[PDB]
Amino acid sequence: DQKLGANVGSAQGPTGLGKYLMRSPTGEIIFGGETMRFWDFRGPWLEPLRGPNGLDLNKIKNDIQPWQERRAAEYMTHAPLGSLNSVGGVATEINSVNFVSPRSWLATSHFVLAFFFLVGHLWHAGRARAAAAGFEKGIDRESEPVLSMPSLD
Amino acid sequence: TLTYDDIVGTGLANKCPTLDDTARGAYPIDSSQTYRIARLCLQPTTFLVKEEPKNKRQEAEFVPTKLVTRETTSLDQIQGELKVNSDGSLTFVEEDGIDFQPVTVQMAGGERIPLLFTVKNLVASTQPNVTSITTSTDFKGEFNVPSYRTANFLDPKGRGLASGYDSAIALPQAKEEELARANVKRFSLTKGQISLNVAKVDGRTGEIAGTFESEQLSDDDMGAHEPHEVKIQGVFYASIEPA
Amino acid sequence: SYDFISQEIRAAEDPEFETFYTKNLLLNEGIRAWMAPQDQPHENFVFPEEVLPRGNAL
Amino acid sequence: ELVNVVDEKLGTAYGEKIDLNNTNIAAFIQYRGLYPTLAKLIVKNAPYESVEDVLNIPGLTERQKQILRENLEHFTVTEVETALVEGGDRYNNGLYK
Amino acid sequence: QTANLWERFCDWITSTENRLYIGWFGVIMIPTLLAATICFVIAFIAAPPVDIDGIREPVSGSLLYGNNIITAAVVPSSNAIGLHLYPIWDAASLDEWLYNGGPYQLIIFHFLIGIFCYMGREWELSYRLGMRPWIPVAFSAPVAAATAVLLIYPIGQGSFSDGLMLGISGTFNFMIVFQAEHNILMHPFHMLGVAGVFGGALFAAMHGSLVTSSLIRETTETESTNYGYKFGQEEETYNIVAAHGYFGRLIFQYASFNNSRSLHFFLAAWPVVGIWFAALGISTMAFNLNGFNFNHSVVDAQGNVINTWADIINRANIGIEVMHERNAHNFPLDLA
Amino acid sequence: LNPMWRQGMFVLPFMARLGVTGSWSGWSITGETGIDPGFWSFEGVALAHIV
Amino acid sequence: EKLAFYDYIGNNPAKGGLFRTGPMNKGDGIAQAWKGHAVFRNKEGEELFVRRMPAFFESFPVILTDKNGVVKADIPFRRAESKYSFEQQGVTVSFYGGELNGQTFTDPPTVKSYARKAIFGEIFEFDTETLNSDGIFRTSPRGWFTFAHAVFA
Amino acid sequence: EKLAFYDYIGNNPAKGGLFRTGPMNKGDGIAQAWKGHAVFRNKEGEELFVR
Amino acid sequence: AELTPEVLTVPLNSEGKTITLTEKQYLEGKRLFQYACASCHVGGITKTNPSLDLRTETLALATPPRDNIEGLVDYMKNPTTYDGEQEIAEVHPSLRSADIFPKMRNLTEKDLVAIAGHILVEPKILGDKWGGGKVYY
Amino acid sequence: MEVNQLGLIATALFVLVPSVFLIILYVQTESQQK
Amino acid sequence: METITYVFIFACIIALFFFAIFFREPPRIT
Amino acid sequence: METLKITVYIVVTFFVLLFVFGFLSGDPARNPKRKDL
Ligand code: CLA
Ligand code: CLA
Ligand code: CLA
Ligand code: CLA
Ligand code: HEC
Ligand SMILES: CCCCCCCCCCCCO[C@@H]1O[C@H](CO)[C@@H](O[C@H]2O[C@H](CO)[C@@H](O)[C@H](O)[C@H]2O)[C@H](O)[C@H]1O
Ligand SMILES: CCCCCCCS[C@@H]1O[C@H](CO)[C@@H](O)[C@H](O)[C@H]1O
Ligand SMILES: CCCCCCCS[C@@H]1O[C@H](CO)[C@@H](O)[C@H](O)[C@H]1O
Ligand SMILES: CCCCCCCS[C@@H]1O[C@H](CO)[C@@H](O)[C@H](O)[C@H]1O
Ligand SMILES: CCCCCCCS[C@@H]1O[C@H](CO)[C@@H](O)[C@H](O)[C@H]1O
Ligand SMILES: CCCCCCCS[C@@H]1O[C@H](CO)[C@@H](O)[C@H](O)[C@H]1O
Ligand SMILES: CCCCCCCS[C@@H]1O[C@H](CO)[C@@H](O)[C@H](O)[C@H]1O
Ligand code: OEX
Ligand SMILES: [Cl-]
Ligand SMILES: [Cl-]
Repeated sequence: DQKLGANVGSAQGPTGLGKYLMRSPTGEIIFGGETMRFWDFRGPWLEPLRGPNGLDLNKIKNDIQPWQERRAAEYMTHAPLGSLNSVGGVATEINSVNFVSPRSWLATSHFVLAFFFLVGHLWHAGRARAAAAGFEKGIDRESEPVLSMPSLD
Repeated sequence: TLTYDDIVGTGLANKCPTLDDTARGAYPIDSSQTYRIARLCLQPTTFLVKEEPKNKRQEAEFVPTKLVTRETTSLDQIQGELKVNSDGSLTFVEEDGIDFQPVTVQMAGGERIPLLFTVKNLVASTQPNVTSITTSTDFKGEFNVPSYRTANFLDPKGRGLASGYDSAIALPQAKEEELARANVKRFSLTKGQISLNVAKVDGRTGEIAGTFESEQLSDDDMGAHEPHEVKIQGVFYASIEPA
Repeated sequence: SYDFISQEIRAAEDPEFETFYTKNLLLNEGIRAWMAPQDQPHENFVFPEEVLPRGNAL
Repeated sequence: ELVNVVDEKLGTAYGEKIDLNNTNIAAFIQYRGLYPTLAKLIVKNAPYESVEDVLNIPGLTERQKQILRENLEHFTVTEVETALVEGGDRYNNGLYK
Repeated sequence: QTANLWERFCDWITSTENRLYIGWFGVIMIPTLLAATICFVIAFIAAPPVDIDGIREPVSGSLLYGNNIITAAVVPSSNAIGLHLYPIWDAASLDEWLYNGGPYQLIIFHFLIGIFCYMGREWELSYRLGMRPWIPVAFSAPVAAATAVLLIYPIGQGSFSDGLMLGISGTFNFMIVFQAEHNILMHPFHMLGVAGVFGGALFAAMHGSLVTSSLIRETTETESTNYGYKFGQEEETYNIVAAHGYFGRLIFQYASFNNSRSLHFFLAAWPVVGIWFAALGISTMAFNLNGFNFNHSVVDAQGNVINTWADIINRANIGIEVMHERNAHNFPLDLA
Repeated sequence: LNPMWRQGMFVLPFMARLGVTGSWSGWSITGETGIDPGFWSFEGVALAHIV
Repeated sequence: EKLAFYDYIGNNPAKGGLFRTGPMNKGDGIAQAWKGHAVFRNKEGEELFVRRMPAFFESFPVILTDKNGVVKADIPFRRAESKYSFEQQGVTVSFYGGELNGQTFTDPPTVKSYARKAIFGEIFEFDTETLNSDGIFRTSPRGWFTFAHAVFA
Repeated sequence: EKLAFYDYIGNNPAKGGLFRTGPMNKGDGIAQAWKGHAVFRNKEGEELFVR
Repeated sequence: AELTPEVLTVPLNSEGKTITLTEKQYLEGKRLFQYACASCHVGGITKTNPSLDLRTETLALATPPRDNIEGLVDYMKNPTTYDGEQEIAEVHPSLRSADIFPKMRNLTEKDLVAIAGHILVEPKILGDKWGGGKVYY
Repeated sequence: MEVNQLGLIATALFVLVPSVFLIILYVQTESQQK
Repeated sequence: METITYVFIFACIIALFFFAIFFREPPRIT
Repeated sequence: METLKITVYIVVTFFVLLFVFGFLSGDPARNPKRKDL
């Protein structure tokens, strides 16, 4: 849009926030739209545009190199979104692009594994306690602890 | 000099640069040379809203408000031509920059006042015979205040100006004239006024700083209700360069 | 159980009033307009691009 | 009374041709040779009192002036509408595919 | 003595005689659940509107601000906050904290700590009572599901503004947007989830009906049959051989449980595993590994797409996609 | 022209009579704005009675 | 008038709601008179027909076709690429029979208002004040009888 | 305006009814502004006073 | 419906010469288009610049004309803006910039012809769905 | 909010009538000879 | 009046919880 | 806000310390059977 002549610093979006650039809750200049949530992101293709106040409008207007445009287009079009049968893109995308990011494969697998291993911890920790105390096979009918406790009421 | 990682999350990124107490000099103006403001920064410190009383005879007052949208309020990286006029006055013609911020403040009792704090299309002029910018120099001018939402914005029932429904579709057989003000969106364009009081000048570097007061209308919700009058006070910083 | 009448009266008069109930109706309106031509082919719906309800950009 | 100014514009030449003072820049793709180079210059140098004022944009090449002349029949001008030109909307009006 | 007074405290904390067991997990559970409950109740009734999507468009969630029980919610913290922790003391004022959805973060973080400690507390009391230890393993299934929608999904998407909204209509909003953004209906872990809850309901009705069907006659025609069982009696109250004889004939003999321990393990395992998979569905769609996409999978000899029911689903998904958060997107892809 | 006694207020004057005059929301019954009542606002009094 | 009134969707029993209580008059109002038959034309004088609302739809777009079903006008949502707006197509409406017999309207907001009523079929004037009607359709005793007896059955 | 408003019988507590429920504002309305002091005169210009 | 020689006959140049693609050519073009182009041009649109699509009528109004094999092959060697004024190989994949777009490095003349033929044939099959975006899904 | 004016009485009787039925039955069970 | 109604019903439910737990019929072995 | 922050930090630290020292206080022996754990 800047190549087309837009003044991206002064462009007010539909909500009143900047369509391209806005402030984080502590004032840093950041990208606008829904990506306001991602302003903690840092990467080598973007940091040349960042100054002490956040994104530098002078550097944005004058110093974006073609390799940065290339990298941003590449990364926008390889976002880590895709289907289980490896159809790349948002869920409404049509078939064409065979893509699921390695980041998605590695994050999902290791959440699944970490979760069941927490279940295994609970299983074996509870069993080890019960076995050390001698009741992992059940309650002794002739010595049921609750029968020796005062009723709650 | 601080870097981004020195600054991030502190709130300092919403503050304009300041000048030392030693900056009480004079920036000479050469009437044959062309000038620009390379950077203008405006940092609001107080938002006041004029009360709307019932009697409409007593003078309504501007009252304090509570900012609820955090440290997102400052205007910066603003630039434009600094013209030297026939009478020796200077005129700043704003051309580009981060020259607006949506802001919501809250009145006592909870009423929220959104506004588009802005100096868009500012043209502001000094007194005549400014052979040098000094701490006695002042800028006075007017700017545009466009609609707080732009034309695509859709209300919670999906109605809008350049997009959206043109009626209250959930009330299919209601009479429409009573809903005209909510159904037919309108795009406000009003004027604001601002004064810049120069309090500090670095004659060597061309930097100035001081206080400002601006007055403008708040959000009218695309014509759904009357806007409120807002007074904004704060500090400013500007860097002047030959061009 | 499609609507709450009091919600619709308030939202129609007050374009700043929004709840999760009004947000979900906008989704429903999207479902109806975008799925009906292919889902109800006997109706021969032709909805020109310009009439389809949609938010910004998407 | 209250009127939707965008719908009103659709009843003017804005609804029939590319309005050099209001129409979003993507409309210049409709004709050969106008986008993006001339389209940028046209939006940057708006508004125009008449369509043929587009020929006076400073810095146009001779071929660009010829290209513009071939396309004046597809252009119009109406009064600037604030709702269509604020927000940077002439450069990105929130519509993609 | 310090050691005696501390041991008296430990004995009271871990006492099997407290009407409600406290325990060491309870020492964390009780203050966090109280903080979450009190904040939730106050916010549900009285909180002002919250700018969930960070676009200065506050959504009203509370009863006093125009909601009923079905539409009210505690609204997530602002998209401008993202995953930043937003405690009260980081706000300039309570007014700011409320506008930005502070209550939601306080509630969900105290709630999650509280239910994890509730789970540990189930282990703890079973240990004090001489029980076997795996009731908290069953409860880990709902805990995992709550954690998926309140914590993992917002982490994956970069914002608590996309976590489950704490209200009835807010839940439906979360579900419908989720379907457009992940095609969860076409994800096999959600399918396993559905089998878990459909099957759990089925097996509950089945087990309930079979035991009820074979209660031994112990009451007169007037009184409820429930009086035929006395709390703590040693003998079984129904004829499991009669129950098995019915069910083995209903299907076939070897399809029926005659071992009550196997039967009750199955009753535990089926819904629990199903909900584990449901929770893993949300927790892996949190990183955008989404449901099956068969959009335009069927193509004729020339190359025309022949639609399937998957394509009709896609049209509904698109309708949700283009309408949701209608003022929040400026660029053509919804990438989180 | 719209004080509490025009509005059917019954307990509000009893809080005000003994010195509770401000709301946490920033107003006071004498028409002030931006006041800080501390905990003992009208709302704090109500909360204390409920507890 | 009685025949025209049957050709109106506000009398269709599948247009109601479970908790929209009371008489049909409480929704669209107490019908007073037929306004007459609306005939829509574009600036070339071709007659256009408003696409009627099926019972399934709580809301429905405004689309006008010629006698062969070709779209000729509509009420757009997004305006920036509108081709079929009533303003671009010069849509007018003339009434035959009823209250408005012999009248022609050309003001686009007025023409569009009548087009929005035409998706419901024949157009009526209603008293919406006597019952404080809310403009939302209710079912008839045909609908309520059917519901109660299918549920009880 | 506050002094004039006290000199108005709609604020007199002996003007009510046992079953006229709610705030005073529900009767004469929510007071907005003093209309000013009415001075009546006859055609000879003598000032007259309403009983 | 069938993928006939007539469907596979597309303009070779602006002068009106045609070429009849083989079924193998078209299928190779479809595969190579997925390999090198679909990440941005899936379905005939352009994800990083939706204003410009791959519809034949759009290509016909580009400068120089891109609605024919030679025009599209030339574009894949030396892409320009829509008005032909500016060379954009630094930001658009091409043989000229195969150093920075490595998926172009091994493409032969035959490969470019196949990709071009796919782009021209696909709207003959799909009509307005090619370049249509989600409205036409 | 412009709610239905019968919603209050509907909810009140919906709660009160069956709750009272149960309270009647409970209390007269307690008072029976034990 | 509708907010009062919703909060009233909620409050009655919380009170019921209290009585159901602390004033239950005590379970008794016989 | 600063007083609230300190208060909450102390409260959180207090309950977490009770939890840690509590479970350190010979918790294996707090069971009805083998208490020589
Ligand atoms: C950390 C584990 C891990 C991860 C992240 C990956 C990731 C990947 N693999 Mg590898 N792989 C793995 C382990 C892994 N793999 C193992 C163990 C094998 C031996 C079978 C392989 C053999 C293999 C081959 C041969 C290929 C891949 C390929 C790939 C890519 C495509 C994946 C795909 O389509 O899956 C499809 C998804 C499924 C089949 C879903 C499986 C769902 C499981 C059953 C859920 C299990 C839940 C849990 C583990 C069990 C709980 C039970 C409960 C009761 C306790 C992707 C990058 C492909 C590739 O592109 O290579 C270049 C490819 O061809 N992988
Ligand atoms: C069990 C007691 C408990 C716990 C664990 C929490 C936890 C929390 N509170 Mg809550 N709170 C509590 C009781 C508790 N609260 C009570 C009784 C009140 C009324 C006074 C409150 C009032 C309150 C308010 C008003 C707020 C919080 C907030 C928070 C969050 C931030 C806290 C923080 O920054 O700590 C500071 C961090 C430290 C002090 C360091 C940790 C100290 C330990 C010793 C280090 C070990 C930690 C590490 C994870 C190891 C864990 C070991 C494990 C085995 C236990 C966190 C979820 C904030 C919030 O919800 O934000 C959204 C917030 O605004 N709390
Ligand atoms: C066959 C039964 C029946 C039917 C079909 C009708 C039909 C009609 N009535 Mg009549 N009416 C009836 C019986 C019926 N009535 C009875 C028994 C009475 C005495 C109470 C009345 C008194 C009455 C009055 C005073 C009025 C009507 C009116 C009307 C008209 C409006 C209907 C409406 O708004 O309902 C609305 C329907 C609902 C809101 C649905 C209620 C659903 C309930 C609450 C579900 C309960 C669920 C339950 C709690 C779940 C338990 C779960 C548990 C097992 C676990 C319609 C023609 C109105 C009219 O226009 O008159 C001219 C009107 O004013 N009726
Ligand atoms: C000393 C007690 C007292 C007083 C002086 C007030 C005063 C006020 N109230 Mg409050 N209120 C009270 C207690 C009180 N209230 C209680 C206990 C509640 C809970 C129910 C409320 C809840 C409440 C609400 C919700 C509202 C008020 C409002 C008001 C204002 C309007 C009052 C009105 O219209 O009354 C009308 C009084 C009557 C119609 C008289 C009733 C006489 C009874 C019915 C006679 C019964 C006779 C008996 C059956 C015969 C037995 C015979 C037998 C022995 C043989 C007024 C400032 C209103 C206001 O403006 O708020 C801002 C308002 O909305 N009050
Ligand atoms: C994103 C990273 C892209 C990839 C990969 C490919 N193309 Fe592209 N294409 C892209 C953009 C941003 C544009 C517009 C550039 C501009 O400023 O004009 C294009 C344009 C084309 C065109 C011209 C379309 C027209 O209507 O005139 C063609 C013919 C084209 N692209 C073809 C093409 C091929 C064959 C590709 C793979 C080899 C390919 N593109 C990759 C973005 C991207
Ligand atoms: C990664 C960070 C690491 C930081 C450093 C961590 C150091 C940890 C040091 C652990 C010190 C343990 O301190 C431990 O506390 C309690 C105090 O009553 C004692 O616990 C004791 O409690 C009661 C008596 O009151 C007995 O029933 C119990 O059997 C006994 O163990 C332990 O016997 C003591 O040893
Ligand atoms: C005991 C629970 C107390 C709940 C306190 C609610 C916030 S306080 C509340 O805020 C409103 C909006 O700002 C004001 O209009 C109102 O006057 C004020 O009382
Ligand atoms: C009288 C106002 C009419 C509406 C004018 C809208 C577009 S004014 C807009 O202002 C910006 C600076 O804020 C500049 O960046 C941009 O070049 C200019 O077009
Ligand atoms: C149950 C919640 C308790 C919240 C406590 C907030 C204390 S707030 C505190 O209160 C004092 C009251 O006199 C004031 O004087 C003081 O200025 C104020 O800061
Ligand atoms: C049950 C928990 C409810 C706790 C509410 C405590 C409010 S505390 C209250 O907040 C106001 C905010 O402006 C301040 O003016 C005031 O000083 C402070 O005491
Ligand atoms: C701006 C109003 C245009 C005049 C004609 C409008 C269509 S007709 C109109 O429709 C209303 C329901 O919407 C009825 O209540 C009313 O009786 C009827 O006159
Ligand atoms: C040298 C004689 C001139 C005609 C033959 C050479 C140009 S031929 C020309 O090739 C262009 C791409 O290079 C396309 O734009 C065009 O459609 C095609 O006809
Ligand atoms: O925020 Mn809630 O929702 Ca997950 O996508 Mn993106 O961000 Mn928004 O859009 Mn779609
Ligand atoms: Cl949404
Ligand atoms: Cl966006």
